[PDB]
Amino acid sequence: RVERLCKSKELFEERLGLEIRRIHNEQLQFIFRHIDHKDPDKPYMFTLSINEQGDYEVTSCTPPLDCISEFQLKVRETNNFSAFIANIRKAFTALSFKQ
Amino acid sequence: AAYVTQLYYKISRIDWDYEVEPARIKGIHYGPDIAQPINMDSSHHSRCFISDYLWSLVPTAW
Amino acid sequence: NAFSELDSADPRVMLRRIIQNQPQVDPLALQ
Repeated sequence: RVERLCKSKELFEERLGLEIRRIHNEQLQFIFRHIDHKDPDKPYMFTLSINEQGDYEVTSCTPPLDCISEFQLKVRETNNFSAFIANIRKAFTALSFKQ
Repeated sequence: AAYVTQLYYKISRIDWDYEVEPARIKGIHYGPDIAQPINMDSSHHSRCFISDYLWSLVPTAW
Repeated sequence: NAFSELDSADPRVMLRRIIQNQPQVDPLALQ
């Protein structure tokens, strides 16, 4: 019942390496792990709210991604939240190889 | 609890098989067109490959 | 199918369902 729900959450957390936290000021924090294969536990995170106009709004990104404002504009236009999340993860992967 | 797992479906389009040994990553990935089975042995792979592979199932086109 | 309703839901509704119904916890930091 409730056990099956907690089990489903843990399977997604572990297998996608993605945790979702409801934090202060009406925001959800998305935390990706398993990004840097040399440091699987290292998190890459952003936070999101739905703003007073009912729009997606990224309210912070740590570490920063230079494409996330472009992604915010695209998710607003397409409403494709799946692709928004997939593109942010791709962008953290890439960022992890920069320097 | 239900609302978060519902959003993980919205994001990944994956539905897990909850009646299998922990060592088996098994489920189905849904899409426009026909649904695709997943049945992997977690013991054969790193945590990061499992996550990168599962995420590669999710289309990045807007 | 069984996901019919989730497939057509607007993600903003789903995101708001989590935000309104789950209690707040600390954000994780890079630290």
